[PDB]
Amino acid sequence: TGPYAGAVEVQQSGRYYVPQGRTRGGYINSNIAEVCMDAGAAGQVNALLAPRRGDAVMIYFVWRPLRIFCDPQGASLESAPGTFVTVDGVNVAAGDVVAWNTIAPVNVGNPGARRSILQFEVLWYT
Amino acid sequence: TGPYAGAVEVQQSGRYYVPQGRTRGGYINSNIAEVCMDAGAAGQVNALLAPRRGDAVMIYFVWRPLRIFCDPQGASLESAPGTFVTVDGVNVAAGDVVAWNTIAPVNVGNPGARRSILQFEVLWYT
Amino acid sequence: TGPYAGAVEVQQSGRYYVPQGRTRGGYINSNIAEVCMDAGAAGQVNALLAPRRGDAVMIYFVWRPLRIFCDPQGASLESAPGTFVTVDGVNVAAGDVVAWNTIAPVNVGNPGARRSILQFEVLWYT
Repeated sequence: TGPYAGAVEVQQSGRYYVPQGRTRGGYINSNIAEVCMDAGAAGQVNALLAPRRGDAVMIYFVWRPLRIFCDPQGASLESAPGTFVTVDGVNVAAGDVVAWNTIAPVNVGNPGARRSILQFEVLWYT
Repeated sequence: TGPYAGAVEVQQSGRYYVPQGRTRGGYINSNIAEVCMDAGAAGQVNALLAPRRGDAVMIYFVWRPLRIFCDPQGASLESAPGTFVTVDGVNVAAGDVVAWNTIAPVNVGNPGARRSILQFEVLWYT
Repeated sequence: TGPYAGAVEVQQSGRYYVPQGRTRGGYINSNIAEVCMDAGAAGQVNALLAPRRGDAVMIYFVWRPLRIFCDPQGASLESAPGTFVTVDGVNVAAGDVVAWNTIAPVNVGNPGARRSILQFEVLWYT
């Protein structure tokens, strides 16, 4: 089991999908979620990464941008540079394992000039 | 391990591919298999999730429709409302965990009016 | 954990990307790496499959070509037949688990007439 096993729908990985607004997240499978982000966008992603309340007290995860992904038409696109993720105000790097308490704010930012998709993969949990 | 380690070919997740018939399933990796379905299609999927006789014992898996995926030319598509899976004549809701004894029939249906892709993720087994 | 957690970027699975050269590798998630190959290409893949020096020292993996993937504009493509991988000079079939030490040469080949994408999935490592 992974924290997102009970999601009732998943989506294809790497396909940009943000129908209204500037950010949108969805699940890929039990352990991976992705947030599609327009240019110059920022948002909080707690509701998305958090396992259902009462289920966990701590989640371990890593994040990273997708070097290549696609637009709604099937065309290749590359993530903007300068994407960041802060956990409890601390800026966390892509590739580093971060211990999240389930409570603290996880902010995601895409200051860059093109669209980007960020992936969060939950590692071990409990 | 995972039950489908050993499949000899996998495919890109979320890409609609039904060359012959009204349904087709394939593997995505060791714990995940997807099944593409045309509008108003039904299919039995035991042989796909039935790993190989003797190794298998009992399988616990979840299934969920893909909210967005693509057609063979790369355009975004959304799964039709109304998909269902019955495991041994019992209706299983997306996201509910199901114990499968490996022998009962797993039916899959897409009574709706557009294509859909269903994902089956295997959580544990032995 | 998994060996490719630590990779600082990932890419969409099954989307052909080889901007300069005959083959290119990238990571999909913590246990999976994909290598795109132009028609009639070969290359050595150690640098991609190797967990960083000192961490791991024995990797078990399986590899398999993708039956269907896409080109950069999103159209469906099928992997050419005849793909092969050799680990320390031995031929390893798709679907077979191979034990690797991180040192021995891993050759990859696409003798066929068209593009292909091979998948390497790491199963355990101690």
